[PDB]
Amino acid sequence: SISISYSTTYSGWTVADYLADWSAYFGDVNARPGQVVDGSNTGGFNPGPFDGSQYALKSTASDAAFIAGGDLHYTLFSNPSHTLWGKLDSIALGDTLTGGASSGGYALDSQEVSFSNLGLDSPIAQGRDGTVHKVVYGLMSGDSSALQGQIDALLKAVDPSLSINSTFDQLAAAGVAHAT
Amino acid sequence: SISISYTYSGWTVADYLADWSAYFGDVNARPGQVVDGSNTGGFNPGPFDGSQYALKSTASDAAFIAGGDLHYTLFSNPSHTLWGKLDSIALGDTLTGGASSGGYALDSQEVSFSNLGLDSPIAQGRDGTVHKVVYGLMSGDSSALQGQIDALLKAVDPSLSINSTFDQLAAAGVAHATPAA
Ligand code: HEM
Ligand code: HEM
Repeated sequence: SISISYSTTYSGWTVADYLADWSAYFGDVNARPGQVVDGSNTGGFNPGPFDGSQYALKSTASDAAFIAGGDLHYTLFSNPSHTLWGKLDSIALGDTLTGGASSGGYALDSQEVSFSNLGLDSPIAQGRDGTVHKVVYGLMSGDSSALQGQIDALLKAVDPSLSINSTFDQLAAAGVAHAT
Repeated sequence: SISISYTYSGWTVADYLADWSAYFGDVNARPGQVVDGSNTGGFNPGPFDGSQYALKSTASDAAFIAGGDLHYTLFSNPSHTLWGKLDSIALGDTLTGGASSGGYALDSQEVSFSNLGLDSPIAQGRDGTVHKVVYGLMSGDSSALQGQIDALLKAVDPSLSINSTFDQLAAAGVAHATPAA
């Protein structure tokens, strides 16, 4: 079962509303006026250089960031070239990357929403057509549409009445979300 | 002006760069050689900017260091442009070290093209000169590199070219010697 944690800041928001906000902020700091862009520029694979238990990336337009967690691998120039594949267990979205290999992994300074126990598994054989690829490739430019479709399918698997249009409080009522 | 360093006394610039891109193209090019290279790569300290950009090869270990103030734009317009201060193209064979060591350095530094004065703005994009240099060398193609060296040693000496011996440039006060091991 997908498990979701969300800050109380978004208690009344739909999933699809929050992802639109995070994507807007990724594209433009002025989507959240008041914020300074000063996150120490880190990110990459942990441990890397091309495989890890996490892949993390922060916008350069803002300190919006994401952390993909699982068992991930990237092919570079090897056939299926430029494919991200493996197991995608979770996607955490928020503000500013901290940590890295030497602290036990990347974390977010402000973790806003986190989607976990995802069970996504894409094999190398599907190349860049794989789901894990599409999800994390979208997020690298702040495009949360591939992630959004996947959160939808997984919620409907828990309950065909839950969707990216359910608010986090409703998902919490459903036993799927947990407020933080 | 330019400064090179160099086993490579009789070689021309076009000669050494023909062999390296060959060994970068595959390990077949330098028979005897094997590959154990601890699979590095990246910006120092990165993710997308650094004082060095080291990149090992996949087929062999022929590998280059880019030295200076370098930047990669990713999705920032102009997208997927590497630009910045390209002050040296090291060109050794193995690309050891790291960011958390003191900088990248090849264990067998072969030829350091060392003061190139290449400086490209971001506004130029993929048409910039520092891009076409470093991206060429991403895959072996050292044509763009050689062209900029050709126009650089010609300001010091018009009769001198890239098809000239390595000692010819060192005897004129442009390069010195770095041994073998
Ligand atoms: C983290 C370290 C990474 C490095 C060093 C890297 C490097 C590169 C380079 C150098 C290219 C252009 C190569 C060329 O066309 O000559 C490229 C292309 C590409 N990369 Fe990566 N990449 C990385 C991570 C990723 C990740 C995580 C993804 C996907 C989630 C990704 C997806 C792609 C895609 C889709 C292309 C386009 C290839 C094409 O259009 O032919 N990259 N990458
Ligand atoms: C350092 C980490 C890097 C990452 C994460 C990365 C990632 C990517 C990605 C995701 C794409 C495809 C974007 C898309 O499909 O719309 C791409 C394309 C590209 N990358 Fe990068 N890259 C990296 C390093 C480099 C470097 C060092 C160079 C050049 C020296 C480079 C050159 C290119 C080029 C030229 C393209 C476009 C090729 C084309 O459109 O035909 N990349 N890269």
